[PDB]
Amino acid sequence: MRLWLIRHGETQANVDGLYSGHAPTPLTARGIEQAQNLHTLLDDVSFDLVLCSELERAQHTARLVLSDRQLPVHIIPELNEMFFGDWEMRHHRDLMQEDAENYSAWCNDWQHAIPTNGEGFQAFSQRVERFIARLSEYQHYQNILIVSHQGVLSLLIARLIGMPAESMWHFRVDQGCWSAIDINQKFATLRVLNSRAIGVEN
Repeated sequence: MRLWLIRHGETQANVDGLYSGHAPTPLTARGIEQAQNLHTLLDDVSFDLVLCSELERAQHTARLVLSDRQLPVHIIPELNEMFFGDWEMRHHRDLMQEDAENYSAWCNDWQHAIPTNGEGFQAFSQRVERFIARLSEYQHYQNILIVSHQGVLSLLIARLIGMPAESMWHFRVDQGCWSAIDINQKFATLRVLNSRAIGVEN
């Protein structure tokens, strides 16, 4: 099978440098342009399954990429952005002053520190691990499109090719781009990362 990875387009929180999390921040006109361009970039890619995160910025993207195509869309909560709790829709500068200790512990130990009343990277990375273990349930599909977020998709790449969760940061997943990873007998091959070219089915 091949997973076509798409991160949602630009959002207002991105423009304002804010932590996004589960908060419903809207797509910016640039993010609509990014998704609309992606629709034509992968128009001739014959998908048979779409898996999308619950957050509407991802579903808004999946609508624009899909357009009139009418493909089945599964809403997978495992594909959701990390839940930052009290820190959502707030900026890094303000957090170091309003919540100094809990936020410093996160900046100095992002892998184990829990965002204030949110979910830590351990629970987040276990969610993605469960999604990976669920891929056998889609074994009858050939071209699955995944619409998700930067942290989910980057960690998905890292875990699929057999690396620890920490090395997710070697694969930044960009907006307005698409990536693809092939899996055969649970051996993952990263084939395309952050392309803006017309897709070609493999």
